[PDB]
Amino acid sequence: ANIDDLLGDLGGTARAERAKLVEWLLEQGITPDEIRATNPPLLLATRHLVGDDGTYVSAREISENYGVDLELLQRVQRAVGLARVDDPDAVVHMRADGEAAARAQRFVELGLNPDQVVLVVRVLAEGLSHAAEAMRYTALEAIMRPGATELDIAKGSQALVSQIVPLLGPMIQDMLFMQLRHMME
Amino acid sequence: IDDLLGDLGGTARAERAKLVEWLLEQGITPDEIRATNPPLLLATRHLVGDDGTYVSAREISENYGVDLELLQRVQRAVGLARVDDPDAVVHMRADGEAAARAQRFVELGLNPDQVVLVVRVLAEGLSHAAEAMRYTALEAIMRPGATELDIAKGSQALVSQIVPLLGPMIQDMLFMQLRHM
Ligand SMILES: CCCCCCCC/C=C/CCCCCCCC(=O)O
Ligand SMILES: CCCCCCCC/C=C\CCCCCCCC(=O)O
Repeated sequence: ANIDDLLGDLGGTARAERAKLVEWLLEQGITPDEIRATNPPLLLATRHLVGDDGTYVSAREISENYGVDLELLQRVQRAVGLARVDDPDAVVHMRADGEAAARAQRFVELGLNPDQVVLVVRVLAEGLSHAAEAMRYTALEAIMRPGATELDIAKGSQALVSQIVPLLGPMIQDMLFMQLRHMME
Repeated sequence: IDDLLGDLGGTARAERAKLVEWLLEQGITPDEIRATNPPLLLATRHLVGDDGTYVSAREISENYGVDLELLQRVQRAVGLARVDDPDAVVHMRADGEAAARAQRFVELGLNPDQVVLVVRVLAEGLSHAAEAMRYTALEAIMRPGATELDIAKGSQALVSQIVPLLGPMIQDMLFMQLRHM
């Protein structure tokens, strides 16, 4: 009788399909608060495969956890452009997003200009946002079968994306270094 | 090393002589120095995976057991070699290994047309990022009155310290975008 709050006003076949999906999501460790916050909730367990762990942090918490400067960390979060509360105490950043932003500081410690490092973050994130869009369409084309229910799609994504994830990191690293070789050549 | 100094005179010749001397003792060959103009970044290129080895697409396909036709589609999408001959030895070795990664995504059921388009868009975005990175690195390395040798040594030192950070950073940035797509 809990899932009723999570089904809201849905009626008919849509309601029954959502109920099956929600049951499965809760089984994958997805929380009711996550489900309520994501419309539609179909791919939430797939979002966990790419580093969402259901936990959120503030910029201050990130700065104290990794021992990095709060003001530089906030410049980097702005350049990425995915967060939208700039309060250093707002608990709004996915944990893994904070860890990524915390990597900028070491580049500055090694003597790179912070203004230039922040511009590089902006440019990298803009390029990758376009690549991730194309990846989305590519993944959905494989997963979205004719007549598939919401639960069908969620389970199909779980199986396929789990196999893709270990290939992605090494691939993008290799693609970066290919570019670095050719700007030197 | 006169053959390696060519037409240079004056201060330019003097600076180049010092650079060539340092390069030769880092293990760079006269052949390689001769082939690269300016030779300033020869002792930094290995740090990003350019060891001077080249391969053909047919060789990559045989050595990694991947489809030659798909591999060439991927090489076109990255668009870095003036080449379309499967037997031309014109691909940097590491670039060929990178292109061989596409096969598994297709084996998993992703549409090869879409996989090729993803490669095209990723390479385009990374080419811009790589330009920005070049500028950032040069700002750090170039001092006033810096000689060729000073720049080569400063580049080697800084690139050696930065390369270990780059891979993990770019992987993290990709997954950050995937979480929000
Ligand atoms: C040679 C380069 C090959 C490029 C490979 C193309 C990548 C294929 C697409 C990757 C799918 C990853 C999608 C992750 C889905 C996340 C959805 C979510 O956050 O809920
Ligand atoms: C997202 C966190 C911010 C990190 C930004 C990374 C900045 C890296 C910039 C410099 C490293 C590039 C290494 C190769 C540069 C070429 C060296 C040369 O000029 O010969």
